[PDB]
Amino acid sequence: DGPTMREITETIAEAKKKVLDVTKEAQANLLTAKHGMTLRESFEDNVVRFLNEARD
Amino acid sequence: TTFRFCRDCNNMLYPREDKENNRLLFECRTCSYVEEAGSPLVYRHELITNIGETAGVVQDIGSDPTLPRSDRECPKCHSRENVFFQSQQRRKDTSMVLFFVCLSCSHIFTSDQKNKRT
Amino acid sequence: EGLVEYIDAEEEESILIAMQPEDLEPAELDVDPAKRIRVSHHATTFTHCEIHPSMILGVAASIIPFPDHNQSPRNTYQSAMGKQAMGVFLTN
Amino acid sequence: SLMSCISVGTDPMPIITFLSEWGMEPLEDYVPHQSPDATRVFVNGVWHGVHRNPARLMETLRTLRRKGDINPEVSMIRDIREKELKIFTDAGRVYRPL
Amino acid sequence: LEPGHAADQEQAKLIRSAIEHTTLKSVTIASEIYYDPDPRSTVIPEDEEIIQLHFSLQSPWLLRLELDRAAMNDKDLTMGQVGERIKQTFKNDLFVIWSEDNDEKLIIRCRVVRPKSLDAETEAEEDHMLKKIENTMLENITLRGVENIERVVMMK
Amino acid sequence: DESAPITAEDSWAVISAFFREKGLVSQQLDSFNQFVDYTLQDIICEDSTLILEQLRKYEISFGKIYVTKPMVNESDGVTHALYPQEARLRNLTYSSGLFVDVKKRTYESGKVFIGRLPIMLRSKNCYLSEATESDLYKLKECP
Amino acid sequence: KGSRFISTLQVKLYGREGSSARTIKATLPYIKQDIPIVIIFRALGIIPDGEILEHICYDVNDWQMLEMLKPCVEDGFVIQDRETALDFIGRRKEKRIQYAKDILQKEFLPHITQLEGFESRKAFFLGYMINRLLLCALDRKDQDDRDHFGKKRLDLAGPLLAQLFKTLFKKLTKDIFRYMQRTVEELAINAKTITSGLKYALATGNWGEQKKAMSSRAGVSQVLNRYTYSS
Amino acid sequence: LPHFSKDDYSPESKGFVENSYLRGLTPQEFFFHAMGGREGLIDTAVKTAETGYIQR
Amino acid sequence: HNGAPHHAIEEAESLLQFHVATYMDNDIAGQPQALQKSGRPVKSIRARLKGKEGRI
RNA sequence: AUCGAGAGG
DNA sequence: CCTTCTCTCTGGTCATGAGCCTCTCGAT
DNA sequence: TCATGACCAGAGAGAAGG
Ligand SMILES: [Zn+2]
Ligand SMILES: [Zn+2]
Repeated sequence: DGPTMREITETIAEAKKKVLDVTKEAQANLLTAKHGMTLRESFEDNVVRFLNEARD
Repeated sequence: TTFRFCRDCNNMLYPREDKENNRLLFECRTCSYVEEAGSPLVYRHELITNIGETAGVVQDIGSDPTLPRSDRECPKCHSRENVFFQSQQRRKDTSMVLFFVCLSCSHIFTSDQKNKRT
Repeated sequence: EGLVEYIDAEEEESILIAMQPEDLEPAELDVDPAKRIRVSHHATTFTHCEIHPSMILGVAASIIPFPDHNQSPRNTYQSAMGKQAMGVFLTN
Repeated sequence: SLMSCISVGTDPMPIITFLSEWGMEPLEDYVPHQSPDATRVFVNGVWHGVHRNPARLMETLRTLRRKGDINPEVSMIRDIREKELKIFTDAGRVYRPL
Repeated sequence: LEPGHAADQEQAKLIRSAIEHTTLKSVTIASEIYYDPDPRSTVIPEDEEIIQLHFSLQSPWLLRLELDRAAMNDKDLTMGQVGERIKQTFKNDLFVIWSEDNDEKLIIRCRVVRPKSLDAETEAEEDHMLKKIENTMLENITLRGVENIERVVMMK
Repeated sequence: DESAPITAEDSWAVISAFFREKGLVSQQLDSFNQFVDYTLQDIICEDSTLILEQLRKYEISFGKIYVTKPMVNESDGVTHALYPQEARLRNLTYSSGLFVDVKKRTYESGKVFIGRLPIMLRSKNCYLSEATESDLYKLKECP
Repeated sequence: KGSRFISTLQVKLYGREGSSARTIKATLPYIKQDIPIVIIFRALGIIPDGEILEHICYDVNDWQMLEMLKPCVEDGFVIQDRETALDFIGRRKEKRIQYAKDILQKEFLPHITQLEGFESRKAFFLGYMINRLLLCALDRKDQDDRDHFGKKRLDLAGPLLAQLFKTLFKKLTKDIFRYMQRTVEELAINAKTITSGLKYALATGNWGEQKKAMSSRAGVSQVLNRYTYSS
Repeated sequence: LPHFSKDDYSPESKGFVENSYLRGLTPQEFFFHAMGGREGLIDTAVKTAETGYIQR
Repeated sequence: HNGAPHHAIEEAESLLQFHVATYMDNDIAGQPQALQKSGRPVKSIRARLKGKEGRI
């Protein structure tokens, strides 16, 4: 129903905003290079995790 | 580093030591040319490089429609007409920092905040 | 008359294609919740526009109804099976 | 795909002649340190020289192709940040209208 | 971890640093070669303090390495450890000094010394030999860690 | 009104015009027409000339090529036009003939037959490229 | 056009990733052992090292690529003129120089030209290939993608028929010439050759002349599927 | 895709389908989904022969 | 018994051994594959019983 | 019989 | 030092293989 | 087609001599 689709699309929009925030944070070299992986790897993992969270 | 050649043969010069005066000379092995060194640096080897990250910046950059236009202003001329791209360097451990080029004054600036060089 | 142009794979690496001519309309809500979600173009330096995105399909897949609502392996399977359906192959 | 067509093959000689008559400096007269910001020019994967101010050349070539004075199935690619201009009249390249 | 020594990420990090392989190449930024014949004074205005703090108690070719702060801090490494490792490598066949952890730049200055004729005069080896020495320093210098363990992660 | 921008519906018009001029197998037909009109002659004029030296010199060279319309030679019969339906029924090969202009020069000849080339249907040498829908029906070919 | 035979030029960076001796050698068609690039350049009439590097590094303020090229010049230092470069050749005196001269215009970059007196174009193109190689080795440009469609060509009916017809016409010509040799004291054109070869290829789908392996391309010609119109 | 500007690490640019099968996929989403499903088809094609050799 | 030269016997042996080999095994390192009529490789006793379609 | 192509689960 | 031998890991070419079963047609 | 053990001469470590 309408309410549920509204909540779904708002969830997807908030996930998109989360990914945008992480991307801009990475663009300013403000990423913590945690041990054992590059910055790009951390960024990719964060974005993939966010999108899977949103889908589920 | 720089590189110099013999004026007569146009072949590369090799370092030699003027032992008695402790001088640095660049000699040729084609002819008997020898010149005075203008820099003590003889060999540089970068393992981490910032060269080529802004490669391929030509004045016609504004006519590449595949490149994205941002909304930032130029620190020099304050023109919001600018393009940007990520580091052209293709090493796997490369910062995801944006380089902007102004379409009004050809000035290259950066989204980086942890440092600001060149 | 310079209205349509042939583009190969190497050339389109230097262009920015639009999906619909509506992407050339100026932007300035009450959207149908049933319509699919189309993101804004967020690109303006267009050089070409697709004739119709449905032209990315072949002969077989062009028979499928609503292939945009199907898991893609099912579309592959249907493209494989349509070549085995019975019918009038030629009038003569 | 439906609108997918395939290149048939064209003669490159008129293209090269038109190049050499519109500022495409030949390769033996290419002074790299005296013309550093020069765009290389390829015709079917063969380097035929360099060219300066290639935006005008690219506009002229696209105007000719969109007119018919060049075979529409010829591909003309200006890579800017690489300073290259590659022209293919090869046979067997897959294209589509736009 | 050692039985009972679990639930202590301090010793966990210590073991991780002790086991993860670390080469000299992983911390170097650039490796330069200069002709710097005067030991008491360098042509480089930056290394002055380095030789100024060197007054306690060869070859004019200088091999100068710059190190990355991020690579030194992601690990637990001080310039003294790197210097002691490079000195342990060649066993007095070259002179080595370095900067301190407080300076804006992390530098290591090395010179060659031949025992036969460099103890009485300043004879210079072929600069082609310092290239091979730099190759051995960047490829065959084991700072710490173990042979093939090129990465270590702490998990709970 | 004349210069107003198009909509997504009008695109279909263009698509229609695309096929009314190309059909669906334009690739095959264009490749084969290019092969017959141009490539064949180039292959013929490539190192064609032959030289034999005795004490004189005899030279044999090939000139322009000619590609007939598809015909067929019946044994105990004569050459006559071959249409596709007859080829598919009689297990024939819808091939036309090749004739080269050969000339013999000496030191200090008419058209010659070299073989038959199979013809792609609806190419510039196929009888159906110029055929009307009614002509197709009379030739027992599906439009 | 003509004999579309393939010559595979390989410019190999023999230096390992972290090792020294970053030499750059080249593979020549009829030459056993790889050849350093500077010897090939001086064989092409480009003697000075500065001119060689100008043919490779198209910018003066690019010292990384030039420093990469130093071992090549130190490798080719032993040869300093053109005839000495041509003398470095793999065979079983003066004939080796001519063999090298012939290879450098017949088998070396034949797509450029096979006419003698065009060494500048080939030298510049070799420098271009070396520049691309070093742009890759310096992690400045990414490895060339192989599955990019623009690098792919679709041989359609035209090219396949041409590949077959060139062979068939060559066989016909050889038969005609052998007949002329056989007719030294006295129209003998077996048209069955061309027709039969074309029909065999178009029927069996084996694109060749009664061969199995040399005509490894099988299934080129297939029975038209007439089950349904869309099929 | 040539319909995106260069260096676009956006969710939709790199294969996130925010629509449902019920709602319908966009052309870019369609192509990315087909690209993903082809990988599964190829894995199903190859793992069969590999597992056949293993079982034998 | 004809009194042949010393190196025509070389040819006789290079043919006899080759034929006996190809009759035993036709696919070997020697580039000659002993093609039969119509360019077909001669089926050897080895390949006769070797393989999934083989005898065993 | 061989060789090959296409197709099904 | 330097040979000289006596076994030595070290470097390289080579053989070998690649899912069952089933259907149809086509050319020699 | 192509990766990968399984091999199998040649350069190559020591010990022993010289
Ligand atoms: Zn000189
Ligand atoms: Zn500005």
